[PDB]
Amino acid sequence: ASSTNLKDVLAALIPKEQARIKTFRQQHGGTALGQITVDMSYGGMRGMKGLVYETSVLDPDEGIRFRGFSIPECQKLLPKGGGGEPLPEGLFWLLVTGQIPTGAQVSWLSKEWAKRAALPSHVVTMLDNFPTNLHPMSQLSAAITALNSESNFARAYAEGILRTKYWEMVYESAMDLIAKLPCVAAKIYRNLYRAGSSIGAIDSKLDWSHNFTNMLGYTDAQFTELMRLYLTIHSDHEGGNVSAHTSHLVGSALSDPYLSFAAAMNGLAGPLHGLANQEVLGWLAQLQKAAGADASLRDYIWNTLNSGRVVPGYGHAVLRKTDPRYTCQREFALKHLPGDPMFKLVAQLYKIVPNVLLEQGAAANPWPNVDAHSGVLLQYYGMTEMNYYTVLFGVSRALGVLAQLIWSRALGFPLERPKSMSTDGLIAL
Repeated sequence: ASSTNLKDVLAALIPKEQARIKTFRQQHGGTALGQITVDMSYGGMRGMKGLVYETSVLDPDEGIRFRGFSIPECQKLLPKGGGGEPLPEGLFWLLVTGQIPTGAQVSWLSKEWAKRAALPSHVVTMLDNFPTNLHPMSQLSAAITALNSESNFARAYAEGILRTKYWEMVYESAMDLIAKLPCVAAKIYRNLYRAGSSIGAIDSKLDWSHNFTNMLGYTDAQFTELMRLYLTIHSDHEGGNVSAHTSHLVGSALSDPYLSFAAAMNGLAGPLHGLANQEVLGWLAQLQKAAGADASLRDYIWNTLNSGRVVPGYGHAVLRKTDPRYTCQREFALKHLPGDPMFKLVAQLYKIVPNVLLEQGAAANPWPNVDAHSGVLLQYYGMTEMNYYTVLFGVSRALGVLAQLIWSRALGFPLERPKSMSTDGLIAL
């Protein structure tokens, strides 16, 4: 047939990457990066360099970057569904490499996951008897913890593999995870909202995104495409966010990938971490019954900002133009769902909001994010089961919390371990 080695590649790159970091820490190593304040301790390590996360960096001028590769350059580059919208595969490839997977490097992986894609009967069991009253983000988290039984790394932990051999199996757990994530999550849904029917089979002929949607039991061809672009973009976004930080912290403790990703979700399961996409959509909804004007919404938002309220969705700390990940989904409705009452709307906010904000001193990056653009698309296709949107966002962040997990292991990074505080101490300190 055809293919590239992935693991094979990975294996080659490393000593390259492990040498650059050793020269580096070897010279400039103890060079003075920053200061800690008694305020930043109390602020959640707020603006406190402490990462070394390597897959993505926020650029105040371009948005997020999957190397130097920004939202837009991936789009036209990462290899297409064979559609318009990119494959989370090539994306996951990119992230692990620093490279743009070619045709057969991407398909390489689809066949790869196709395969890897097997769920124990004990996780099937357990998913099945979960009471509906248990949130999806809760059942997910439990499955993955239960799937941890299957971990090649735990097992080679037991058996005594060696340091340097750490990645070559945190990788193996790594691919399987991603492979059987859409089964766990397809299963959740179906069980929840599709009157617990079957999730179906797995077609090796299909690429990740599609078997998800087809396990998800949606058939709209446009549907899958959104699947493909939604998994790519929600993917990664620095190593300081709840989800990533948490895969990282638990993972540091040499905890198999599975274990660090079901904690990573207890983290995403958070309110100040999991529900944004949702918040907005609800506010829009309210907008919804509260076709109309530039004039009336400019008036309502006006009132909103003035009545001490805020618009769920716009205004980023650093960002310094449109989160392109918003643009990405907007570049889509038009393609797609162009005269959609609720999209329309969304798109109005776009016209109105930035100005009002700027004009009503609550600026310097008044442009919307992603969380403003998705929910309106999910629902359009049928995806109205909102509690569930958090799983989709966990099925996507997957690709970028694993694809570095394998590198923290690979570079051989130590136990996260920040000496802790105490208010009586600092008072003397």
